[PDB]
Amino acid sequence: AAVFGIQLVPKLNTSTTRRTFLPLRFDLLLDRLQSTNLHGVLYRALDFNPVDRSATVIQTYPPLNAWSPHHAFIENPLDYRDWTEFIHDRALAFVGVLTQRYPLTQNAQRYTNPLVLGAAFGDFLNARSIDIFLDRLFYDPTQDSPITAITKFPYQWTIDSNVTTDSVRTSAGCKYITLYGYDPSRPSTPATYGKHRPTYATVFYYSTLPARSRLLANLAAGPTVLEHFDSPTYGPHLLLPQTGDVLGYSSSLISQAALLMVESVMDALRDNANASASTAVTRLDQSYHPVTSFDPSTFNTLLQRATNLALLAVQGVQSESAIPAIPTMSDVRSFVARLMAEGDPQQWFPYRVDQILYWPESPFVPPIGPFYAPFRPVNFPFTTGSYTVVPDASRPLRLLPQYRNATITVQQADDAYEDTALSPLITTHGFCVTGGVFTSIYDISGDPTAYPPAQLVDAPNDYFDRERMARRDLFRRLRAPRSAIKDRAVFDFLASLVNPTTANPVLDTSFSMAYLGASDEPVILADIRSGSIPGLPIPRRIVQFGYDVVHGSLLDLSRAVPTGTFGLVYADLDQVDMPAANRAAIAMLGTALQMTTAGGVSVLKVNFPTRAFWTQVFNLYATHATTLHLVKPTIVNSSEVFLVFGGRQSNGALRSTTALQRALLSLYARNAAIDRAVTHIPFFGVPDDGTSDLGIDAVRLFDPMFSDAVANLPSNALASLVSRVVPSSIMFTRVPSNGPVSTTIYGKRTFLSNRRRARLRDVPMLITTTLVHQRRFTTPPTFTLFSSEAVPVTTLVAAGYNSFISEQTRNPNLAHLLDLGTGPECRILSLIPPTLQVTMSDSRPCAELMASFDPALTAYVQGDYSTAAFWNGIRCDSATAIFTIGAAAAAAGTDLIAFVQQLIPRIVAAGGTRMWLQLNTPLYEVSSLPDLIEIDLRDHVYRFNGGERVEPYADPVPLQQAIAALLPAAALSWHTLSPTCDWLPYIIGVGSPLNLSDINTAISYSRLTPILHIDTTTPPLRVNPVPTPLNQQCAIRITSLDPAAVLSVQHNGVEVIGGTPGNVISVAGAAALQYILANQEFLLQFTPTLPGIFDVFLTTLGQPPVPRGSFTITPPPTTVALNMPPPRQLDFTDVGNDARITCDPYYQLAVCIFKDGQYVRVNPEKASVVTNAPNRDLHFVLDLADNHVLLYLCDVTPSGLGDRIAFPIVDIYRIAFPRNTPVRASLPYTGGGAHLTSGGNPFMSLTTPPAVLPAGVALAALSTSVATQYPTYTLPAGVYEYVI
Amino acid sequence: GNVQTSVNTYNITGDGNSFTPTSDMTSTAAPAIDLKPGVLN
Ligand SMILES: *C(=O)CCCCCCCCCCCCC
Repeated sequence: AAVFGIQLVPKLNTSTTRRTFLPLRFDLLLDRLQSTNLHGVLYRALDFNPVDRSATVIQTYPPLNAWSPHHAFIENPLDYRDWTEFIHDRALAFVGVLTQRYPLTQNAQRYTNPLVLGAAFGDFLNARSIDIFLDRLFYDPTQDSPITAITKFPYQWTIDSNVTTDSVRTSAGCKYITLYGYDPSRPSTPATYGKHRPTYATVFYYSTLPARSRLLANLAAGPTVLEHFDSPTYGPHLLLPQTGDVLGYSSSLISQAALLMVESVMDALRDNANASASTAVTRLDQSYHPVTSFDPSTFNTLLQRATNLALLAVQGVQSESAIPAIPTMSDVRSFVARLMAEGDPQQWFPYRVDQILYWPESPFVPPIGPFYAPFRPVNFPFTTGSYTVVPDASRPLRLLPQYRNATITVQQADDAYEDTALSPLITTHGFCVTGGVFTSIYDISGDPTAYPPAQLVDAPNDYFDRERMARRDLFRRLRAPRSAIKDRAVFDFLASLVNPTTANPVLDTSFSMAYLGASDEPVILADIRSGSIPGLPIPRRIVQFGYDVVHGSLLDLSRAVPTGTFGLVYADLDQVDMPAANRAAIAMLGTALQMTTAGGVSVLKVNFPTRAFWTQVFNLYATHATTLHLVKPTIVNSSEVFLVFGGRQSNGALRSTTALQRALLSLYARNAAIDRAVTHIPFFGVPDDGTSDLGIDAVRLFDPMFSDAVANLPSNALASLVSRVVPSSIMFTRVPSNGPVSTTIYGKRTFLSNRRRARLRDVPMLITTTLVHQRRFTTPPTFTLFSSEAVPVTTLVAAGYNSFISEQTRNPNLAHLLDLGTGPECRILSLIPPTLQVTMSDSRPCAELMASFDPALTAYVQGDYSTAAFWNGIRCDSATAIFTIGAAAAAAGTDLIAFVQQLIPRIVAAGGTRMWLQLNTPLYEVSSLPDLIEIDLRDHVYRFNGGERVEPYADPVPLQQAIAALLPAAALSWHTLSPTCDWLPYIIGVGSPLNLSDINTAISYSRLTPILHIDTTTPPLRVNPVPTPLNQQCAIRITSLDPAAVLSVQHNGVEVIGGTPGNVISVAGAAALQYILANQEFLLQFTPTLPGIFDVFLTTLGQPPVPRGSFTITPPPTTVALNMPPPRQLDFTDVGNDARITCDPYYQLAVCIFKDGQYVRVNPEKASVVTNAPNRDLHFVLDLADNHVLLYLCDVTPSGLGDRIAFPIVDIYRIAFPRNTPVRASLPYTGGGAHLTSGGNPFMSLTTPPAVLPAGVALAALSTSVATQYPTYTLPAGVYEYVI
Repeated sequence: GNVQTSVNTYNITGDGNSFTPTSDMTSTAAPAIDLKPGVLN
């Protein structure tokens, strides 16, 4: 429950016993006073500053707390320096006065009288004669402590200790004295409570109860009279606060009378907080109590409100907000603020003037006398128990949402949100992309097919537009920062076009390089000269150019240049309003392809490869160079591609090939994907509205009373909010203002929630227990569209199906769909049109209150589908087993093929037309991922994260025929995460970072686990080769009754073959399509040049395109044979012997060594893949280092090289070095040292150059060393022993 | 039958409870609530 602004945790907890009041003996009082250091023993600096012996306030204990200074001490306060000195003096000098009147030795075993001792000591400090107090400085425990003060003498004159027959009127102590330099201004200084003052109270001690009536009666005019009912300190006192009110705690001056209440009530609360059973406290409660001039009815004055809350604080109730051990003004004020805030004055325990009603069923055990009545309210909501304190959360903690039973009505659960939501919420964007590049090479000179340069995919219209550009730009900045990547990317590739041989060198060691464009000098320059980029030799000299070179002359590549040629003329200038821009580019390339040495390598960078420029380029420079590859390094969303020219020889023939059409086409196909994706993101610096798709919407509540079983606003707003952001995050925080305690509860409202929330018919409640439990302050909210780290390669794949199932389920005729093994909480409800009737099922119970969704539209079945029983009475025309099918085979400990062998037939019986199952079979390759998936071959099984989970798999072919035998008439097809990254509005759409380099990983993780899409509703394909080999003509036959259809097979999310029988444009190879009337099926005579998964599409003139199955041209047989040369005819001389390597032309091989986890391209002079049109050869130069370090021919792809084929050359690794010939001793690698030892004798050292080389040793002509940045000494003849 | 305490005004294992049918009060609730068209309105 909650009393006014304060919230009280359910559990009641109070100390269960009271320590018998013990009066200090006379000796102990003598030691306490005469101790080395009084600090701690008598007084205690509340906030003593380490740096300097300074203390703003000092809270004091017993023989000192009684004392109340005279005016001269208040005005001109002392510093913590002379203060310790003042007391360390007076405390001692006082012991004298008192001990000389009572020799300790004889009377130490006599209890001093708490009261008199106080006044007797306080009066001593003020320097008042202390004669009278001594007379009775002791008293026998039997006679009351306050009675001895009266019995000994009824002396009604000594100021500050008027003893009458029944009462002793003395000025309250000063539990706080303030040393000069104190100010209630700072929020940090400890809450003094006005007691730093001398006369803020007037403790009236009384002898008997009738003695007390006579007191109250007489002081009934005074503002109010607080009195401690629970075991008063030295005997029943009767505190009377002076009329004045303290400054600081509330903007509205709080009366000294009411402040004392807060300060105490704030104890009974903080004390209940940690009071335990095992401990025995003085008082079962510390709360004060008003006995006079107090208005019992109203609840305005801070006092009335506080009082009202103390009658409750005596039950053991504890404040949810932890009350500090040493209340500080900032804190006290944050409590006195919470108290003032409009609320409901607790009503369980009515107020009395002489009795505190305490719950019988409560921890609190009444003292004795007549002050505690065991009143029992009709229905107290609190039960007992305590709470262990938990430290403040360092960051906003996310809260999984678990639902309750009652659900709010959309209408009410809306404004509820809109009454406390942070609408125009300012939010940071952060960075959505942080990864490297997603480079993609394309050989234009490679493809042997001519493709009319007039009809390429010309720049898409929309491209240049306020809306599109705005986004293309926005995405750009949303990338945590670029040439360092791009530039390096192009060189990672350029390193493959390097030919070391004399026959026809290309980028041969020490080649000169021209460079245009710099900001200081390009960061890549340092690396080229360092030979840092593996595979590429160190150029002799680099000549910079451009518009801001700062190290070379400034040239304008548009017009002519006055410089000489270069082996490599890497051009990176920008083109930017389209025709003259084309001229700009066509011109630039013209001069860049001019500055290159004859037989060089020009590397221009076009900004808009328009089919307008692709005619001018293939026309003007149709000769200039030999080869040509497009190297689009996608760092951000732009269409600027890089073109590299082979041999800058005058009589070349760079014809536009189908490669270009495909390359160019893939590029755009992705900008539509990347753009459509970015649409879901708000423009920087714009206040958050409801418009933005990815907008972060929160709900800040103030001291919200989340209650179970009640639709109170605070708990009502919680509903909507979580409903508006389910699949997301939902992070709740609690920052403590010196006023109330705000608690925002944001979440990244995406389009994945709008889809889900729409399907909701009602907004369910959330078990507020977890929230009610917190009670600790976390850090302030953040509101940031994106998280900070790039999602796991696994998610890039998962969010690759949530886009796929989304597009499949979006189909109308689909009707009723079920999900075999949806998550514990239906995650598929977001990926389905709010109208389709789906029925998710899972062994575990559904996480979302299935009741809130319309029964007709959403159904939920428990138990597994692996068991035959479950399938009774569940009929859906389409099933989807994504993310489960793999776990079921493992759970049911069964074979993968055998499993689906029993599931598919059940879906057929279940009445299913369509099927989608995230099966995990290696259709592309049996190759695995190092950290993501291990493919144990002894037993068909996977190891996602090697161990984390193990699930059996099937093979592309066996599983393919097994399912075709199950559903013979059904058409099968494999959909897999397409390189176009069109699924993006699911990663960048939900607000998650990523690595443009991982897209490659996931498109490779998607290949390890495709989604076999079956369709009983159509005839399946017919591939004549079956395990279709790349580069072989195959027969494919789509059986469609109407010849008037358009065949359009598309692979990778890009169409490649389209056209009615007569004409068929094919970029995948020679495709001759012709509808045969007889069989009524278009027989496609197709021969592919690219392996993959082609999804055949046969679309009728009218109506949407319809899929008719999917065949898969499998990559060629990866293997490597080398015509290794014989020991003789093979030399260790400079001219490197070369064994012709036999490998499919398809795979590009590159020599390298396996250093660490990756492959590092060996330097071209040591080894290389010199390729003649007739054959690819392995050129190598024998070095003594060859026996220790071995080389590997590796599959060079845009990805890390050498994954498909990484075979190690074990021959060049064993070639035994003779005694009759010179041999080259190089260095093993960039980080390794060596030394030669002929015949077991330290002959020489490669690591350290011998000041003077040994007889017959010199540097080689080349730098054959694998590292390319090391010398390579040639020895005479002998028996050297390389020792790395 | 473990003690509860306040959730509900009566403990089951509470002090002096008493099962004891009386032909007089046939236990219960409300099953025959009328809702038919004409009768509900
Ligand atoms: C504790 O739960 C021990 C079991 C005693 C009661 C369990 C239920 C059987 C008696 C029913 C009492 C309420 C109405 C039948």
